Amino acid sequence: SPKEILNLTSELLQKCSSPAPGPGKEWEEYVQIRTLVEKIRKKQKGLSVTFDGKREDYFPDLMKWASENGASVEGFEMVNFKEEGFGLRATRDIKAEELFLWVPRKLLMTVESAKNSVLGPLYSQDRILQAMGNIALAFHLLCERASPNSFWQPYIQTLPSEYDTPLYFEEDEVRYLQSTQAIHDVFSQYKNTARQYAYFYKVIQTHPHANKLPLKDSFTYEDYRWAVSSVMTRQNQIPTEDGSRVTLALIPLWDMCNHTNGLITTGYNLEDDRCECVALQDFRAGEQIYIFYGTRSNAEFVIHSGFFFDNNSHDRVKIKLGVSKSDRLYAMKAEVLARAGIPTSSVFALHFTEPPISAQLLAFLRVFCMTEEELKEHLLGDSAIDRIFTLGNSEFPVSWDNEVKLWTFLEDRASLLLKTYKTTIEEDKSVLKNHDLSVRAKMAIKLRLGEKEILEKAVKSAAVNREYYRQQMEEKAPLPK
Amino acid sequence: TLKYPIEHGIVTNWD
Ligand SMILES: Nc1ncnc2c1ncn2[C@@H]1O[C@H](C[C@@H](N)CC[C@H](N)C(=O)O)[C@@H](O)[C@H]1O
Repeated sequence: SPKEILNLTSELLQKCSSPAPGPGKEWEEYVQIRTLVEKIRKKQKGLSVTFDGKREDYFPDLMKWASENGASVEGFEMVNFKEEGFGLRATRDIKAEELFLWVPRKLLMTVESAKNSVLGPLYSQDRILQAMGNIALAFHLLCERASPNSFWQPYIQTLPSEYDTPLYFEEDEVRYLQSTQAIHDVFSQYKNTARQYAYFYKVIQTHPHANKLPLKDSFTYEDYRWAVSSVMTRQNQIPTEDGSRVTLALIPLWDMCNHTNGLITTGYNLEDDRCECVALQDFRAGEQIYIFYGTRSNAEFVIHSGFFFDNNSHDRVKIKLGVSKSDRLYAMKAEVLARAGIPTSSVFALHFTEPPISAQLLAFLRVFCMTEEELKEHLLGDSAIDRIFTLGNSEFPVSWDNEVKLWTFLEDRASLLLKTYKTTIEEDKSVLKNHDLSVRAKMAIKLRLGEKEILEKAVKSAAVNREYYRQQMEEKAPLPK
Repeated sequence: TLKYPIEHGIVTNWD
């Protein structure tokens, strides 16, 4: 059996190290990788370390451990909520902006704490651990999880045992995402995780610096999937104790807060060396305490946080645009973009909340549709730099003609992107209404629905802007500034 | 504003 896992992981490492076989066969590659991972998983015994008690049986030890090290432990309790899972619930009225939660650095798991642990020797030798702090945190979790006397045991024993990241999806649940933007990141996540597991499985067996690790005796795919999912759904960027650099950290107790819409109210206090959270809003006794995770899209929430957020005012879709080398005005357009700090080709974003395009995308689209005369005015003369400075400003167009052209292009491109999906918006709503689905299936279908709804709104907003600027052109309105 | 805002589950590169 040990030699059989070596053969399967070696086969997995080679299949996952191969280049992409073209986007037309990425689903076949995904299923091929799934088959080998599931064969390895069926031959392994799941998580190497499991705890006898229930998850809530260890929360009192988390509170005692956090209290002994200076963290806030009063005013809230752990509750298993249906929608979000476990989270914090207020036991007293908490006013907005009240500093109610603080976690000193001594409780955190960091890349620095990983470097000084039993993972130290292997960390100083493996180039992937040195370059990827998130992967370093994942192995930091695993090594301490398998260490019964670890300082962070109260935190690890209260972590979830499974997640709703796409790594846990069934094949037919991912299949809903066919022909979407997000599935390619799902493909990459699965392939990367499989390649990393096979890579480190071989590294741990061949490197003498890993002999003292518990992973030397047991390191299953389930371990790695749980570790990277624990990190991607919970990790944070904090300043170093010096304050001159940034590092990645797991923040116990505080990271039990679930997400709602708002503003980030959690910051690191460098003078007291602790993470501080003020109340995002008023929380009455008996209400769940929420925080705002960040301005991430539902694609990022699903893939990296394992949930879909219905009230995501920061949702967005990607749109790749670039000046064609076949364009007669390519050189001038690329130079105007260069002077504006914009690459010639890039992946932009289309947002659901108006305005649909950012200042950087507006500036790109303006230059993309400029005439030679307009490009010259942004390249030559004492006003050229002033014209560059306003390229991202909606109130200062290059010309009414330039606006009509760019909004017509965006309307056509967004409408073309909508035609590349295998289902329509009405079909997705019918599936959600008429079929009984798992949580993970609903995440996938809502994700593909959300992509098209953002594209549909971009079509409507671009069509509206096209008519507005066409009116200014027909009425010969004076250009602003 | 917050000198060091903390983003819960900040997205990192795994490639
Ligand atoms: N608004 C939400 N709706 C659904 N699930 C959520 C929401 N906010 C957070 N979550 C879940 O909570 C995870 C993040 C955790 N750090 C928060 C505590 C987590 N609920 C736990 O039981 O440990 C995410 O991966 C989600 O599974």
